[PDB]
Amino acid sequence: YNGFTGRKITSQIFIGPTYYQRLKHMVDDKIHSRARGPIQILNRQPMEG
Amino acid sequence: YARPEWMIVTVLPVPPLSVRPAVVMQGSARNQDDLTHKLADIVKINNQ
RNA sequence: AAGACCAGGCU
Repeated sequence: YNGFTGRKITSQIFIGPTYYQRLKHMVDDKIHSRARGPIQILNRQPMEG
Repeated sequence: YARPEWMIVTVLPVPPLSVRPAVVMQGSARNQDDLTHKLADIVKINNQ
């Protein structure tokens, strides 16, 4: 049944329990932004990493 | 612009400190760049 | 500080 309106769904959906894994990769460890931060010593260019 | 005898090294240029910056380490010592060490060897052997 | 090696991810 549709969660929003309560109407039945015309197609019949395949459902069941399946074993799922959470992986090490998370967005909080990958999100990054830069604006006039640290400057490399030799090239006077933005840092790496 | 280019004369053949200028292709033989008589005067060796020394790059500024910007080209071969010293490595700051905790304020206790500087480590020196490969260019600086090679220039040190060259100066030692030239003096000898 | 910087250099090196290694491991993993997205095509």
